[PDB]
Amino acid sequence: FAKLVRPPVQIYGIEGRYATALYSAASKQNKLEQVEKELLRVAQILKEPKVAASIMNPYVKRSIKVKSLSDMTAKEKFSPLTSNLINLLAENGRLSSTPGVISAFSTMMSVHRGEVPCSVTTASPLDEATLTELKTVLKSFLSKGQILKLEVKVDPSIMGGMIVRIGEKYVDMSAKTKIQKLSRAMR
Amino acid sequence: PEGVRSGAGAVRDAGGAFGKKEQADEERYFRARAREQLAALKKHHENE
Amino acid sequence: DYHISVQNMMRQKEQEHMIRWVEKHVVQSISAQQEKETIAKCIADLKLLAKKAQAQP
Amino acid sequence: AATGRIVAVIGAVVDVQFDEGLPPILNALEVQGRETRLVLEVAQHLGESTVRTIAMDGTEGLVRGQKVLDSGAPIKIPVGPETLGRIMNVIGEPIDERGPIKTKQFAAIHAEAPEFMEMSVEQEILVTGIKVVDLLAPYAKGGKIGLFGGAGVGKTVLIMELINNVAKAHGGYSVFAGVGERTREGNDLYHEMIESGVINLKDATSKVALVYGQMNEPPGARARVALTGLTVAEYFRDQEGQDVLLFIDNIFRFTQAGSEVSALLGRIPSAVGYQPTLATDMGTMQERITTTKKGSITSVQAIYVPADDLTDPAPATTFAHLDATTVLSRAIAELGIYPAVDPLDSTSRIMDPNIVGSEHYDVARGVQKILQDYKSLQDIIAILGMDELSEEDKLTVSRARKIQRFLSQPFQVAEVFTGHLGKLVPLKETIKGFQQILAGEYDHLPEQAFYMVGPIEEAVAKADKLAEEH
Amino acid sequence: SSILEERILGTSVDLEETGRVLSIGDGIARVHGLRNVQAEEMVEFSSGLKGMSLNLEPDNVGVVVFGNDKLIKEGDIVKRTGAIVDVPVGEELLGRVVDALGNAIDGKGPIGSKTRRRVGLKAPGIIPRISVREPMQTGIKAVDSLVPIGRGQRELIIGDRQTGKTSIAIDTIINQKRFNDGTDEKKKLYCIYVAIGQKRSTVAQLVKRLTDADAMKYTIVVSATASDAAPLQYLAPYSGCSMGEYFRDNGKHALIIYDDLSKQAVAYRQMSLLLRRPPGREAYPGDVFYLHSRLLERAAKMNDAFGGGSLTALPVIETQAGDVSAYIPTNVISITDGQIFLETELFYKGIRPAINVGLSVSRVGSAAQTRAMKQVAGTMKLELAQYREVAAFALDAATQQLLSRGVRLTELLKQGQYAPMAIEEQVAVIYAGVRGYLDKLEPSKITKFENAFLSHVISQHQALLGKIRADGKISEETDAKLKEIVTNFLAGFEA
Amino acid sequence: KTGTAEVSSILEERILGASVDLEETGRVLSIGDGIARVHGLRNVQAEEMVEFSSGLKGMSLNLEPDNVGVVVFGNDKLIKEGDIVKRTGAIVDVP
Ligand SMILES: Nc1ncnc2c1ncn2[C@@H]1O[C@H](COP(=O)(O)OP(=O)(O)OP(=O)(O)O)[C@@H](O)[C@H]1O
Ligand SMILES: Nc1ncnc2c1ncn2[C@@H]1O[C@H](COP(=O)(O)OP(=O)(O)O)[C@@H](O)[C@H]1O
Ligand SMILES: [Mg+2]
Ligand SMILES: [Mg+2]
Repeated sequence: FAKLVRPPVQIYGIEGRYATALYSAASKQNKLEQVEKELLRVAQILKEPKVAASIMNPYVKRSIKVKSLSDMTAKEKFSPLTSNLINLLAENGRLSSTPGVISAFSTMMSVHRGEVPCSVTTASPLDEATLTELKTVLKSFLSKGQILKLEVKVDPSIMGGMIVRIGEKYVDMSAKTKIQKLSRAMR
Repeated sequence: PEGVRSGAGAVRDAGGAFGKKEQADEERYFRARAREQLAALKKHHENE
Repeated sequence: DYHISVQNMMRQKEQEHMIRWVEKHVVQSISAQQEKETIAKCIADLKLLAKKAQAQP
Repeated sequence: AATGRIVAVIGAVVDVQFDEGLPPILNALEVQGRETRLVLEVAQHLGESTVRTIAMDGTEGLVRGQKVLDSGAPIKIPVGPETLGRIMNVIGEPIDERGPIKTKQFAAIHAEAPEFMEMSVEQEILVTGIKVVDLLAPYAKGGKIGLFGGAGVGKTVLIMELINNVAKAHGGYSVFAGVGERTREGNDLYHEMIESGVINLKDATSKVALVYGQMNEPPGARARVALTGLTVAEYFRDQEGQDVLLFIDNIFRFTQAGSEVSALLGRIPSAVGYQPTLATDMGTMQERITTTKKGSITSVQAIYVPADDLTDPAPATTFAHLDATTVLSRAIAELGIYPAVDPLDSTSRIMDPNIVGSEHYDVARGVQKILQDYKSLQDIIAILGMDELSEEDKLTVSRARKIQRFLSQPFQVAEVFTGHLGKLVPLKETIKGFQQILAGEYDHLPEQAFYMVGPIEEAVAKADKLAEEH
Repeated sequence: SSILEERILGTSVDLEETGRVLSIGDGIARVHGLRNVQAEEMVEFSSGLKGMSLNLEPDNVGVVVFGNDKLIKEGDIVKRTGAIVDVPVGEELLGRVVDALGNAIDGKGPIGSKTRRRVGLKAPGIIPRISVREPMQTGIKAVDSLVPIGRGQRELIIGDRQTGKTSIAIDTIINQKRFNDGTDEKKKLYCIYVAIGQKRSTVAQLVKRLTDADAMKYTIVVSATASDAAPLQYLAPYSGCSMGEYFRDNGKHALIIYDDLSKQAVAYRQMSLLLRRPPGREAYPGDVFYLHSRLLERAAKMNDAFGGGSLTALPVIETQAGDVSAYIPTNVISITDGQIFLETELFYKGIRPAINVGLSVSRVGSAAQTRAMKQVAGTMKLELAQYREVAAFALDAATQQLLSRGVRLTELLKQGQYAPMAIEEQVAVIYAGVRGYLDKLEPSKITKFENAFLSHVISQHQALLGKIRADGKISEETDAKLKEIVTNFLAGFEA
Repeated sequence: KTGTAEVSSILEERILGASVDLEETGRVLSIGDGIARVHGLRNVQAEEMVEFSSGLKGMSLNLEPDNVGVVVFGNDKLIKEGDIVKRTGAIVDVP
């Protein structure tokens, strides 16, 4: 068996298997962006309730489903290896997890130029000027990488402070110090 | 052939009351004779 | 022995209640306006602290 | 020439993924980044460029994604005449703190058995000096020997006395392998062999090599030390035309160690919780301990019987691989008779009238017949008392009791326990003493004169002193 | 007032690696996240709990919790400390009661320690060891005379329920006071007690019993009761062995006791099944033998190049309806060096302690035993061995005398509770019996004679005992004295 | 419920279009303890003898919808993933 190119994120599962195979296929012949766009279009066209009813009925014959999908993918527009992917999924009867496969491919492509997702949590909504200052310093921590993804969350459960997550890094600066002060009772 | 078949010496293998009762009697009976045999050995050797 | 034991028990009870009172009044005293002003001061302080941490690659 | 990464660590089983080349089964791998040396051995191919391995040491501290190297061959150990008087590891590393082992050759511990057209057909007797073995179940040169027994009946003392009697009077070399036993005894043997002069720390006239893996090791190591032990002896048998001796202590731990990882390898258990590959695994190893036409190997193996049950699948499938068996029993030991050898459950292959003569054969069969007849009389005595028996039955019982005592013997390595000096008895005195007792020439002596003595000449000298002191 | 102000008077935050929880149930947590995490590494939860990672899989990590699990919930945060699990060690732990992880639960205060040590380490090899040569005295007459124990050995106590296993260890611990209250440090011994699976009130009564005899000044108690989580009961014995090993490497001697090793295997079986590992015989894991083999191998006697220290072990096992051929007991029988058997039928026939001398063994050969005791015990062995083989039938020259002596000898071995004896007094009391000075008195009154004679000898003849203690052996003059003392007191003692 | 043949290497060749027989030959997927899983051999009869690349022989016992399990007449050391198996069209016979 010929060796294949390994995706960075390397998720697992049946959707993981199909996504890894498709990524190895796309790395060869250099069609990553085109296949991502075509997968988005396929996600667009499979949300029709009529074709969903055709695809969510176990009584119908597999042969009928294969031709229906082959005709749709031959008359819609594109004929990349995505047609082969659709045909293989139809033959193996894995048409239920197609959203999972396309989502896995989407997150796989996102980490190809990975944005290093981050999160900031606060008790009260901070000002936007303080927000852009925080972005300015968070990019300084980011260093080598791409544009950080900032999720602003307002949780008033904490008395006050700030919680930051950057990838697997984690710094907690909040009213959690009350536990530290309570530990005086122990010693 | 299907049932349980016994053999020889099964009474002393279970180690119940009868096994120890059997053992002590032999111990006593053969503890008794050694005195006579030793006395006759001493008399024989002293005589000659 | 009897008197010494009784006095020690009283001391222990008073210490426990004082600790509880201090903690509860800390929670009670912390007010939303205090939280706003302290959180502004903390925004400055924690931004500087993040700068300090990021200064160590 | 390949590099992999660790992707899973469960218990003592590790999985490695390779991106360039796939090593074959039974290959050695080395982990990178540890202060000590950790070695992995390949077992299965799982597909999608992955293997499942077994560790030879502790696995704590491992991290997913750690680099692993490939050596390209099975485990290799030093071999030659420079390993005499040294202690080595499962993977061939000194553990006696005296420097490296400097040889010129190396060997792989996984080989294949000799073929049908290389076997030998020879049978000669090997005298040891023990009455029971030399009378009821003789040993043979270039044969296989087994010592079955439970817990606490005396396997180790007997295997030490066999060394002390046979090894010192032997021209050739010897190998000792310890599999899954106490370290405290491995400290005793080493210092015992120094005083006797068999192992020398100054000259170059040693005669024994030692290999050790004990019960404080993970199951991976305990299931391989035997192959390392026999690989050394194969060198002294083939590359040099000399006779060798091989002693193994508790070969049962070789099978138990393989049952502790079978479930983690994805297997359905067989009866009484054993792996489904018991007999084949045992047979593959046992076939390499043989005397071919280029040399001779005489082997002695100690076997453990769980809970005194001889129908257990581990000892049950071992009787077929031996030429002579001795079975130790707990009932005899409680009477105070040592060694506690069962006289009606031991067998040998050279117990034939055309190999040992007619006199020797008739004496042993006559002893066994009366020992079998003794058992049936003990049922009658339970119900009716001893004195109601006929005189012939009393004479039969009196002779049988005296025969039973005369089989005991004081050993030389047990002077601390018993408090007597050891004895050795040649074969002719062994035959003649039992022939005389069967004839009836000592019906005028008490039983106690036949207990813990050597030849027949000492029992009357003991009885005379007993008479004098009365 | 100012004390608490100073406590709060004495805060840094730094980045850490983190995973997130996927699932939680029955004490097992599945964590997505952590990448560079070692096997058998201690991690910390948000609330304050602690855990250890055992299964490292491609997509998750299986973590067992050291405590309750009603606070963990999906979506939480886990951090890694970076160190393999370890416990505090030292000699500041003497006189304290601590849990399985080294936390005080007696209410005294914090423990001031300066050293830590891992719980999983390897036993010494072949070179650093030496033979066993010194005695370990207990105070039980039936043990010190027929089943002697040396320093550096392992010995098993096995029996049914309600037979008397705990009181042997409790008596052994108390006896060591007469040596620790002395001058030379070559005859002192420290003690460690580990309780697994028992309820709290029993441990409280045991600690009260110890503290009223002035014995807590040199003992350490490690407890993991029946209300604790399974991982703590699984981890408790190693945490105590690691505390015992500290004395062994500094030229000192120590003693350790594992109470009810049978209750560690049930916690191991519970912990393993919830991790989705296949079962085996009686659903036990596939390697229960290796659980105890790596534990009982850590007791050894070191030679002079390493200091000369030692460590002794005394495990305990319980059997169902006197069945010694079960699964677990057979594993541990084949590891130790000897065993002591206790039976109910002997317990109800007035033989207390109920030691079966026909089966109990000790694979030391009396190499470590005082010279004086051997002279009077080697001769008692033969008397009892010959008594057993005849005197059970469910003449006067041999048989009547034999059982007349045997019935006297049996009565001498009975003993009370919480009262061990010194060696020389046992030597004297056995010397009286063996020589035949008590072959005339009715057997029913022997115990009163023992008590009164011991009190009289202790009070009026304090100089005689010192001779036997100092010399280590009997002498012609001592033998001459003892006969006169015995005959005179026997004549005077008829009441 | 992932099948034995639902692996990335097999699927990718179907994705990349595509000279292989798959009617008289096959390829090995996994090997261990004397059992081999083979992909292909659509015409193999039950209880038939095949030949491996090295020179060893085997026998077909399980005919599953996506693979066939074979028992090896020798030592597993000479078989590795990716080898080629071919038919012989006969059942065992002796002189
Ligand atoms: N020498 C003795 N004399 C009198 N009573 C004794 C003696 N030894 C033990 N006992 C009594 O035997 C009983 C059981 O003793 P012990 O607590 O040691 O049992 P155990 O084997 O630990 O039981 P368990 O399985 O319940 O823990 C207690 O009532 C104790 O007082
Ligand atoms: N002459 C003897 N021969 C063998 N064993 C003896 C003898 N005398 C006493 N024994 C006892 O038999 C026991 C056997 O010990 P060991 O050989 O270690 O058991 P195992 O056979 O299980 O290894 C020893 O502890 C010893 O006390
Ligand atoms: Mg042994
Ligand atoms: Mg108890």
